[PDB]
Amino acid sequence: IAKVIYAMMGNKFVVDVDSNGKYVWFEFVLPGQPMNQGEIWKWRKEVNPDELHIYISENFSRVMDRITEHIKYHLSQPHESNILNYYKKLLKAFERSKSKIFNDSFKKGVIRQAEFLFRQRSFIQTLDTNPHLLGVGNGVLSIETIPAKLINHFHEHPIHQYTHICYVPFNPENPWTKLLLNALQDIIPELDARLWIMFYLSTAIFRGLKEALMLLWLGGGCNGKTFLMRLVAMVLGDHYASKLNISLLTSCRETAEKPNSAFMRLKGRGYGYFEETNKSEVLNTSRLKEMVNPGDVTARELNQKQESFQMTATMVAASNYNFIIDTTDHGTWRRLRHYRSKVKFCHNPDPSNPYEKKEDPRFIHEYIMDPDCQNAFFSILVYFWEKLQKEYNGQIKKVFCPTIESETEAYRKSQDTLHRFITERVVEYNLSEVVTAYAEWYNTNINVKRHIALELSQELENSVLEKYLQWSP
Amino acid sequence: SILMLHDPEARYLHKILNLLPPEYYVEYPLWSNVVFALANTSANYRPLAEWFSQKCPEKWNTGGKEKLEKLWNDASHHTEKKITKRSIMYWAHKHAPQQYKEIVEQGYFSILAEYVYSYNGMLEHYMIAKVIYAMMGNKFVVDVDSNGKYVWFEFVLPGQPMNQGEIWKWRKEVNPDELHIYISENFSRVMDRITEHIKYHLSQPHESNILNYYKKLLKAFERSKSKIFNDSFKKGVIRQAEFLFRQRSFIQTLDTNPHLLGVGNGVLSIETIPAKLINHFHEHPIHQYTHICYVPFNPENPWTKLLLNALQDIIPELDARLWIMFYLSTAIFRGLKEALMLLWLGGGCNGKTFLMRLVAMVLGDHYASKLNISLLTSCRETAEKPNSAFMRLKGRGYGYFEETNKSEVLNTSRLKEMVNPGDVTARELNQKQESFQMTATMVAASNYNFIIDTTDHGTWRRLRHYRSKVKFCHNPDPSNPYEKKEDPRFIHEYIMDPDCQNAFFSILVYFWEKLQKEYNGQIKKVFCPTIESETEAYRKSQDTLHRFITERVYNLSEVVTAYAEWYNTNINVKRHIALELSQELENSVLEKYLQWS
Amino acid sequence: VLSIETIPAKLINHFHEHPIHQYTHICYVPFNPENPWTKLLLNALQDIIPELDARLWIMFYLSTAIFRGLKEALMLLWLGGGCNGKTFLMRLVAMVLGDHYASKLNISLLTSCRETAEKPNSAFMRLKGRGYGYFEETN
DNA sequence: TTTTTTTTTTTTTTTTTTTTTTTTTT
DNA sequence: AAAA
Ligand SMILES: Nc1ncnc2c1ncn2[C@@H]1O[C@H](COP(=O)(O)OP(=O)(O)NP(=O)(O)O)[C@@H](O)[C@H]1O
Ligand SMILES: Nc1ncnc2c1ncn2[C@@H]1O[C@H](COP(=O)(O)OP(=O)(O)NP(=O)(O)O)[C@@H](O)[C@H]1O
Ligand SMILES: Nc1ncnc2c1ncn2[C@@H]1O[C@H](COP(=O)(O)OP(=O)(O)NP(=O)(O)O)[C@@H](O)[C@H]1O
Ligand SMILES: [Mg+2]
Ligand SMILES: [Mg+2]
Ligand SMILES: [Mg+2]
Repeated sequence: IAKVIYAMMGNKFVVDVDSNGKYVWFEFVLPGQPMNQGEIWKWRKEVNPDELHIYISENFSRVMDRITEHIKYHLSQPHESNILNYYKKLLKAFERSKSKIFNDSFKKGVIRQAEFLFRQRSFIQTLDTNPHLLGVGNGVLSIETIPAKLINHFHEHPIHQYTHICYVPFNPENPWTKLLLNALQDIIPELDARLWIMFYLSTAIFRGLKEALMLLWLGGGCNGKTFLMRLVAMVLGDHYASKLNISLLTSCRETAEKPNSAFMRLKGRGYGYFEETNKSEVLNTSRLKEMVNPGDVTARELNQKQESFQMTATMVAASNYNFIIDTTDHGTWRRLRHYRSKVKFCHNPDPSNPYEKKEDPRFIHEYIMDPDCQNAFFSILVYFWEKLQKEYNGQIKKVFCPTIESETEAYRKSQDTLHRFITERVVEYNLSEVVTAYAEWYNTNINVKRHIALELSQELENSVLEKYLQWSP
Repeated sequence: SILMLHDPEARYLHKILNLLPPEYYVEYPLWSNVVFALANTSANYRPLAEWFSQKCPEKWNTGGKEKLEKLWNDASHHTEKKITKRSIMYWAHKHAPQQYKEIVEQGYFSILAEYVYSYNGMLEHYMIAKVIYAMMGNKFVVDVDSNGKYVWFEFVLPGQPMNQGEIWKWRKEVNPDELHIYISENFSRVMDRITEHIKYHLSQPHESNILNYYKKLLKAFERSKSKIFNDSFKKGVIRQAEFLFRQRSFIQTLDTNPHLLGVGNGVLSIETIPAKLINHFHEHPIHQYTHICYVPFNPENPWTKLLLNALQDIIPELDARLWIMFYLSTAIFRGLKEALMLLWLGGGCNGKTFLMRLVAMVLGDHYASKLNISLLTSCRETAEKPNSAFMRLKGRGYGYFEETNKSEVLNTSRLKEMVNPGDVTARELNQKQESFQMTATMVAASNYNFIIDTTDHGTWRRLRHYRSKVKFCHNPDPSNPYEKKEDPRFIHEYIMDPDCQNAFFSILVYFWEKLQKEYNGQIKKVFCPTIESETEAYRKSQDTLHRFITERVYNLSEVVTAYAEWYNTNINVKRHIALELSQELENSVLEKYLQWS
Repeated sequence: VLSIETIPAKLINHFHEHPIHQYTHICYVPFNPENPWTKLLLNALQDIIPELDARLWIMFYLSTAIFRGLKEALMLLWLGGGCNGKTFLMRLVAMVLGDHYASKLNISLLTSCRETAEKPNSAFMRLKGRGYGYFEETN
């Protein structure tokens, strides 16, 4: 009967072995059956195939009764004597065996036996591999072509991980879409900066390898940073987006034999964001290099073995203060595009000051939990992704947003210690006394730690201390 | 009208349905509800819902002629509101008390009859499960927890052995003991009915060689009857019935909407003014609760008068008491709130502990709890360790800090995340890391002033400072209106008394309703000049830069260095740093004489 | 089971219905001054603390230990030279109350300042349900 | 300093079931 | 008395 039930429901169930070595059950969800919200047309994990138990205890009885009536018809026909005794014994044995189908231990044994028949090798590792398929609230969405195609019928793609947001085509006539666009315009005054920020945010849906980049942008109170960041992170969903701990970025090495359990928060996550900060946390200029590089990183989670996965996420950090970078190598400064907010909200806006507006607390307290606004925002995101795809090729380091590069260059000029001393207390012989003066000045001001690189006789001297400067001993 | 013939269970639904009074077909608001229920139960048999709509209930002349289009668009009903057939059964039980049981005993006897007839006397671990689910399908529910093991929830009814204040609420059971008793107590009479039916059919002489059949059948059923009381058989039946009772999407919907409170005599709803107590069935899923009964706020109660006078004796101001009560009243709400936090200090024995402890105990353990001050006074711990005493904030509504020390600096990094309408992530002991929606009203108690080293608008947007005025002494002196005599009965008793807790809960819900009707809902709308005047005075202090400028004062490089002597010799010593003063003083009053060169 | 609901305190040496599980191994008898042990203890108590008013409060303070409900915000500390009997009296109280109701607490809880939020500690967990505690500091 | 212990690591499974089962029909 |  395990063989028969596999022949009956072979196209709806599949079994594979997980990492720990325990068989698990997956079933295809179809319309017209009880289910969790927004998990239609997708594979669903099943600890015990209770649907299979119900099927074997309900529908199999029809086939069993059909066999009973077939035996009855064969017995009723005129026949010999020995044949009739054989058929009577057959019917007796068959009914005694039929009585067993409703037993519990027998059903468990049948499930155990059918675990082998339903098994399909290379299924767990093939789940959610291609980053062009997204599980949405009403099916699965494909961004393989332009425009994106929504699949709401039967398919065979192994999709298990989804979000609870339905998808509709981008329509600017929707009241929610117009309200959201107006609020977005009010948040970011400059056109080029707004376009660049939307282009950067729109890549969060794509879960493949991306260009090594990161956005830092700060401001005062009531700037809308948390509103937009939380809106993105929540419209993507828990599975695809998550919040990250600032200590995971600002701290030092974690000991090699200690499991992290927080680094895995981005394992397969397409988007992550940092919320808070103190006065001045020195940026680690490491433990971020791998999380930004389109490469592979390794770590160990709770009570598991050492494992490695590929870095695929979009990162953005919000702050009320500037970070401390204390490095000048081209590797770190290739990334870290920097922005500064200009709009400011206070309950009593000052006239004749365009950089000042009134709050609408209904943006935070409500308008976020409402599904329709989230659907409109998802439409905005997918439209922006397809726009970035149709032009500019696919690379994001091609859009002309001179404000962002100018601000990044200005931030680079600050926080850089190479010219600060040469401008304030240039002395004018291997600059040993000069480097000691550098260190004593920066201490308790720019760099509280004594300089240990002897790098002032290197690309540092090639920066501003050249020409007249001499280094012969 | 032929789809009802596809299955008798829909015919039993119709038998329940015709018991419904015809008055339902009129006054539409409580007519569309049954349509909602029948639609959300399953869309396959929706034509039965249309059949009921056109069934000619009451009269066709009430505007329902040739069916109404309010039904056609109701076929979508793509919302989240949930009403099930349990409400229909409860309504059918409301009318005709002597008809529901006698009409469901058909079905009860039926299903068992077909099962015992098709498979002779043999009974296994699914037929019993199906019949049991047919009997009590409303009192129990099963869903999978996070760890992947099935759990059992039982609805609680009046007149039942139960814990205090668990009425009309779901309870968590490791094993359905009530069901283990029901399967062996009330099923027995059903089996006895089956046996007496068999005996009655045996008594009537039908024909030869078939009364023999009603001897093998009787012997088999007699053998199978005793299997109910067997322990292993009951365990198998429970295991198999776990699937029938399963209800998908139930764990994540438990205690979600912040407008429902579980109280000692039901569930409290604050969706509509005035708040309505629920004491009849209902369908909303509530598991957590408080052991405090709820009564409407009546000032004539002696305890209410005493408590109001005690409140009057603690906060001399009138605007200040209103603001404090309004802020505290948000503790009942468990949704997104304004990013605000109140911290207030004063002399010893001022009753702040009394008020905070009273609020915490009135709300209960599930909704409110105390929090350690180390979350404020210490730096953030590294990401590898699993943090407890922080996820204690998960799902709560109110938390208070009472411990205090000498002059200490607030870590204004937890403050920006632990007072915020956003999302926070953490991880508890022996568990993975997850993020939980954050809702909590917080207040801080101390007798020594905190230290705030920042000046940005991000932190000062929140925070509100107050100073206690009255003072209790063992031997109060004459005059001194800010001095009064203690009543140790306020702490050592008057707070374990349930009636006082009920009165305080009534006061709190009344203040919530008052804040709801006027001032809209926002707390940054009530005008209490004293609180922000005191907050601004506090912000005038703790701002070392402006005080230094006023008290004592070429090149901008001479700044910071000149401030260092004041920073060390005065206003603490500490260690001197820069790269923040060069920006703050730049964006400050020191500009006219500032030497940019 | 000893009940102090109403004066005089009653001893329930027969069947009852209260849910009592924890206990001490000390039998209870009415206070009789004529018992030789009682006389010896009273004489030693009078020897240890001479002043009558000071002695009275001390005994009352000790009496409060039996109770396990909310008490007053009072803490007693008394100093002196060596060989004064403070350890004798405090240990006697701790032993007569028993382990379930009395315990000795480390002074490190008062000498140190505080452990951070994520430090699982003994953290006066001995105070969970215990009605008495003593330190005996020596530095 | 402080350093690492704690957290983890196991440790929580077995007791039914099964078996048999005498009887009961053959 | 042997098989279920
Ligand atoms: N476009 C907008 N128009 C009006 N009000 C807005 C707009 N965007 C946001 N708000 C409101 O402004 C307030 C500030 O929200 P929030 O994002 O928390 O401030 P923030 O500065 O980004 N976070 P923080 O920097 O930590 O203070 C909220 O009440 C929002 O509802
Ligand atoms: N309205 C009141 N009238 C009279 N006595 C009161 C009143 N409110 C409180 N008390 C008493 O005053 C004392 C102060 O108790 P408490 O709540 O601990 O104040 P407190 O300031 O929080 N304690 P502390 O942390 O040391 O300042 C208690 O004995 C209360 O019973
Ligand atoms: N009432 C008493 N009459 C006579 N001798 C007594 C009495 N009480 C105690 N002693 C004796 O005096 C000794 C000193 O008591 P003890 O408790 O050791 O002092 P202590 O201060 O608590 N311990 P230490 O701090 O090391 O001196 C006891 O060991 C007894 O032998
Ligand atoms: Mg924000
Ligand atoms: Mg107090
Ligand atoms: Mg001693």
